[PDB]
Amino acid sequence: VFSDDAFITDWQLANLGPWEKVIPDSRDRNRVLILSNPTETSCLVSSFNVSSGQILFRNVLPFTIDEIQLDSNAMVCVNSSSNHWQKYDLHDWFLLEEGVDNAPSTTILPQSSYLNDQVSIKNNELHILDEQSKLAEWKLELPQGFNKVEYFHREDPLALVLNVNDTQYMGFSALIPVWQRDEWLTNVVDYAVLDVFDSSLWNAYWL
Amino acid sequence: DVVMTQSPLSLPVTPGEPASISCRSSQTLMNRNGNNFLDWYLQKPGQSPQLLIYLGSNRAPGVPDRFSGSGSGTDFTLRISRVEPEDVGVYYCMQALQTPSFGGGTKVEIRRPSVFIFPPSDETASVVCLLNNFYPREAKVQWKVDNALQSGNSQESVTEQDSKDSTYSLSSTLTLSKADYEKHKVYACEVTHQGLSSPVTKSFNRGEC
Amino acid sequence: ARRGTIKGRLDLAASNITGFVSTRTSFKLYQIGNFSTEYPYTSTTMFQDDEGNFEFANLPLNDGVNETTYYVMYPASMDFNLKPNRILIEFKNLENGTLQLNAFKNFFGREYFPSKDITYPEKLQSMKVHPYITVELLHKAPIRSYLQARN
Amino acid sequence: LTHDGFIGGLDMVNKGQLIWKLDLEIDQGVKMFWTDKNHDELVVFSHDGHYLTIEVTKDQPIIKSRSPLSERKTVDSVIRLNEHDHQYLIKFEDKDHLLFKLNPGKSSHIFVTEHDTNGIYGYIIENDTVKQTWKKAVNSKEKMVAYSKRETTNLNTLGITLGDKSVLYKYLYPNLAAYLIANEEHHTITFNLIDTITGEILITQEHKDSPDFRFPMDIVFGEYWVVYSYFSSEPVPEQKLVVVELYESLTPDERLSNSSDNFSYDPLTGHINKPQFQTKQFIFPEIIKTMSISKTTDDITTKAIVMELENGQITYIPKLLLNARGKPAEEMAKDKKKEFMATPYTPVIPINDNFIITHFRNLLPGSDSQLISIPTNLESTSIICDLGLDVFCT
Amino acid sequence: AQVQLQQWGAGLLKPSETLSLTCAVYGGSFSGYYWSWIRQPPGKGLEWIGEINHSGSTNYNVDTSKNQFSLKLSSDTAVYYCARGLAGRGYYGSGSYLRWGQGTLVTVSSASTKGPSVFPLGCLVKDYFPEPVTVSWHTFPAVLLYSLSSVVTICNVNHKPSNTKVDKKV
Amino acid sequence: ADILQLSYSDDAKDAIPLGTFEIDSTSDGNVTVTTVNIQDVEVSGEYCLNAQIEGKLDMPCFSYMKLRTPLKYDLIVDVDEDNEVKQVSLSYDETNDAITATVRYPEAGPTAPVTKLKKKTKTYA
Ligand SMILES: *[C@@H]1O[C@H](CO)[C@@H](O)[C@H](O)[C@H]1NC(C)=O
Ligand SMILES: *[C@@H]1O[C@H](CO)[C@@H](O)[C@H](O)[C@H]1NC(C)=O
Ligand SMILES: *[C@@H]1O[C@H](CO)[C@@H](O)[C@H](O)[C@H]1NC(C)=O
Ligand SMILES: *[C@@H]1O[C@H](CO)[C@@H](O)[C@H](O)[C@H]1NC(C)=O
Ligand SMILES: *[C@@H]1O[C@H](CO)[C@@H](O)[C@H](O)[C@H]1NC(C)=O
Repeated sequence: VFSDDAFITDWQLANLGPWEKVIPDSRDRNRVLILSNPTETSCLVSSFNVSSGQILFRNVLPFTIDEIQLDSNAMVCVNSSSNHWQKYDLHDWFLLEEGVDNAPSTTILPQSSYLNDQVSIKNNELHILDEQSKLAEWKLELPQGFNKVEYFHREDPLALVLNVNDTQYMGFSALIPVWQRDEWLTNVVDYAVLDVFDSSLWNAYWL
Repeated sequence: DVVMTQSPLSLPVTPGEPASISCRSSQTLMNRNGNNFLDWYLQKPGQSPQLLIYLGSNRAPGVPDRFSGSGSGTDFTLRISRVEPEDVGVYYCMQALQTPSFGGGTKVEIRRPSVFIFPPSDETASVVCLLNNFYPREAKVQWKVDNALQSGNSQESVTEQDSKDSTYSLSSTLTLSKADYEKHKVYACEVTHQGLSSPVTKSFNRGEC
Repeated sequence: ARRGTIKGRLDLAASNITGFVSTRTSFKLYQIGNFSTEYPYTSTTMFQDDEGNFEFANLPLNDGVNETTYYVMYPASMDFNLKPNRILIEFKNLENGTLQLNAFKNFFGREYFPSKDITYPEKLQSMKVHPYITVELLHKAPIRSYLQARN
Repeated sequence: LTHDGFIGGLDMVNKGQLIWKLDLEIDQGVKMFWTDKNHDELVVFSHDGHYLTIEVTKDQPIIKSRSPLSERKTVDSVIRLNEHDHQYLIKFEDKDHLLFKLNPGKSSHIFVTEHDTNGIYGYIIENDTVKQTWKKAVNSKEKMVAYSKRETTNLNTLGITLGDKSVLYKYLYPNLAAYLIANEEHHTITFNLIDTITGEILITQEHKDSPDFRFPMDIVFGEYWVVYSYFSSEPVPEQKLVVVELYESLTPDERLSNSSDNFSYDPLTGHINKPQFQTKQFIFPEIIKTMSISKTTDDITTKAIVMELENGQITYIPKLLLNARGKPAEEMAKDKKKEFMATPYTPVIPINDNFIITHFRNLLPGSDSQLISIPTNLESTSIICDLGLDVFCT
Repeated sequence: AQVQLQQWGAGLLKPSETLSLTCAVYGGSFSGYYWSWIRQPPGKGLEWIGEINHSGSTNYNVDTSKNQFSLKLSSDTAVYYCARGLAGRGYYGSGSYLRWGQGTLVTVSSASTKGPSVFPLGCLVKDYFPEPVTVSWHTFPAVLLYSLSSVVTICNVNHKPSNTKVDKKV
Repeated sequence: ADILQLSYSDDAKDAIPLGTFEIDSTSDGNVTVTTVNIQDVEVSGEYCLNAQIEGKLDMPCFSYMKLRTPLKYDLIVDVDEDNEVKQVSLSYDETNDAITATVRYPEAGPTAPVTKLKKKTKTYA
């Protein structure tokens, strides 16, 4: 009874929240890990194919974003009150190690610095520069809104992600637009339902 | 460290015509990539500032097409193609290379007269003369009581121009002690003003209050 | 004090099932017998390798002459059907000094301990725990089959 | 209405294409209501105290009005009062109540009931003022965990009928609420069925089977029955459901009260009839995060208690399976008195993969989520949606 | 304009004590921008950079709480504004401050607060301390104690620092 | 031992006393309430009640009712396993023609059964 209308009637939308950190993946280079949706007790760690949409998996980790850092990759997460720590593999959410005494190490996730390296924006327009011999290949007109450049990969699978409006993300590749995502719907508080629907006697006999 | 100079300190311009403001810096603002790191700000009167141009040549979201910027190195220029009475307020530069300064303060003043007088309150006494909706911006307010002047305790307050008609408004207040005040019968606020022709006086006795 | 470590391994080896996601299977432990901590211990782990090893660690333990502690494991998944589906695990402090671990094979909806008046009652099947506890898929229906087939 | 200021319209068919989106500037939304029966305008309350009036059109809507409340404080919650009087009761954090009469939308006492983790309070609205009426506050070590009201339901049949054609006259009194008190220092869970106009308790029922209090607890209130869920260790360490059913009298043919001819009952005196009840408990494998009951145009089909688990999977079971007055299926045989198609007791409820909605969907629904049910025509079918981090409908 | 900043702080300070102000964000992406404080002293000027980062990288001419999204400042009379700036460079920031805060007023004076009395005529206000008083259902600059008058062309005078709520008709 | 004071209040003015009861621990594990004194006064209208046991018990408003002077109510005190007055409620019982006091215990719940380990399936099959 299900297989006819398995996916036809079900209506599921995936919301990842406003992205806080985008970490590249050492293997399968067109893949990233997104830390998003902070709160007082947990955050949402997801994996994301960057040349498409197609969220791969999501997990609600019970650590704040500032407690989640790389190794010295392996994504060490360390509580601060106690020293309960968990090392989780990238590219598969395997609990590589668990412990209570000491964390192995951490490195602070670096800031972008995408200016002075690869980007210059002057005439309401975005130019991608080589580091040296700045011939300014792959220029693109800016969108209407523009906040920042979330992610940028310069090697062969070129991918670029722009945080265009406050909650919208646009993804380009070598530049043509490839995908577009919106997380305006991250938390629904209340609802209301709107319905849509259609729209002497002898003279009656004759008509 | 870096010092920013704005050329016109006040620039009244009629609506419809182009306007321009210039900005100069001691050091160079030319980044290695080609980012300029100069911003242009507008503060409406009694408001938080707004962003107009945000990396030396770009244009911020939610801004008209009228505004534009240009320049490089040590010189920069903002230009409004068409001026409208909404575009009134203070205009500021900013440099973002090292420790921003906000050097500026240009004061576009696009103004290149109803008379009211209100009675004293129930308690001291305070008479207020209101010059409302006057364009010329230039008035002196004086008082007359039993043909005798009263200059002291003459406190004035002038509001900034409107966004639609850009006509100034002001008020003047004479406060006297009740014992001092009631000794005299007939008061009058007298105004010499540019928009009208001959100075005008509005008078009240005790009357209703 | 001393703490105990349950090892285990869901196989996923005899079958060709290798395209799984590894976030849709979660094992849980709970504590049932003679705890004194003001709250029973409770934990939730995940896989460690492609082979499917899972492991608990730093589990509390009662200490005495022969005092035992009982945990219950809830192997669960959103893709497969796992065979035992609840496992009773016993830690015993032997008087020699070594720590004795035993496993069993319960299933959902039976009491764990007998009623204290039945003489020589039916006992749960012992399960081999020396290398690791071996949770296994159902032989007949490895997949969960949410979708009823029409016609 | 999202958690930030954002209204949007989702097409319930066509896989949720976005018809229109409006961006407010409220910086948090707290509640949303239709202003009148005409279903043309919305009123939206903000966290900081503003209220907005929005005109819903076929095209992109327009925010026709924004204005502050009388008192600019942070808003905790809003209750819709009687439809025609266009009143709202606004509870500010710092626990201050404001009666609000917005616009025409272009003794007849009114009673309200508020609940906190400290207890159930109740209020009376008289002469456009609010007055505290009673209080049921918990002790220092107790903490109320679950609370539910009696949803209004269309009345189809007045009594459940037995084999040998006798009828039990199910208990139908509208002003009831149910709640759970979780007590440490005895490790007990108490169920109470309060009469909300006066404040009588009328039922207490305590469980001492080492409840956990760290795993989610919930209650739902039907037409004439209550079902609540909690975790427990003693019989087996497994999720547990408990169902109580309320009848006017347990003798097979009796209206001990509910004189229906001309009596014109007065509930505020306390003259009403009091219930009798029958209760059962069932064991469930998986931890139930939250619960709801489905709705239809006429409430004929079975109520289909619908549950959201910890995994995010959603499963419903019909109310016929959760049968009080059940027997172990040995005493159901050749028991002429029982019912038509009398279901047996069957305490252990196994999970059925056919009823698991979200067949293969992940559906991470967040920590704060709502299960809602929308009626439709074609009365066999009802729509259920899960709102939260992930929005889903079926 | 959904990502907008809300302020708390103090109105009256005597000389030589610290001034505590607190912004709070109500939008996405707390990590990716530099959040700066700016002063406007009366006297036609602005100057400050009090930059911050999500991983605390203070850059003075500014405490951080990543738990609740509220940077905090503890240091003359002025108006104080939050900000939010582009973060192109690594540890420096790049200005371009959009989404300013509503702005708080801080008066460093010796005397004490005084509530506003109302004397209708339009509506007039006698000596009150500190600034500002907001008339509601036209408003001239205050004149130095401070007195404010308002024209009718009715007088719900509100004063938060003294908590004065007065209603009057012209 | 303990004395419970019952008093209806006009919702602004003051608590007008309406009676007193005593809660004796008669058996080891069964408390009993006896009516030491009830005060007959003319009452009518919507009032909110009050309960106090001096020392450790004060309910300011346990119920709100429309009283009429031939009071015909049962004061139901509600206790727990370790005997202590937990919640007081007042109900309408038709045939009292006075106020009498009753104790109510929490009526322990179902504890539904589960499949058991059978007997001596060791040497017989
Ligand atoms: C990501 O998307 C690209 C293009 O659709 C595809 O080639 C690649 O295989 C995807 N990644 C994974 C892990 O499937
Ligand atoms: C770290 O452990 C403590 C233990 O009480 C807990 O309160 C805290 O929430 C944990 N940290 C996080 C980020 O949850
Ligand atoms: C951000 O705002 C712009 C202008 O209102 C609008 O296009 C949209 O809301 C966002 N931008 C894009 C490209 O969608
Ligand atoms: C727990 O301890 C008590 C006393 O030591 C004992 O009687 C009881 O049997 C123990 N529990 C179990 C499940 O054996
Ligand atoms: C001594 O320890 C061994 C394992 O090292 C164990 O097999 C044996 O049972 C212990 N002795 C006794 C008496 O149990």
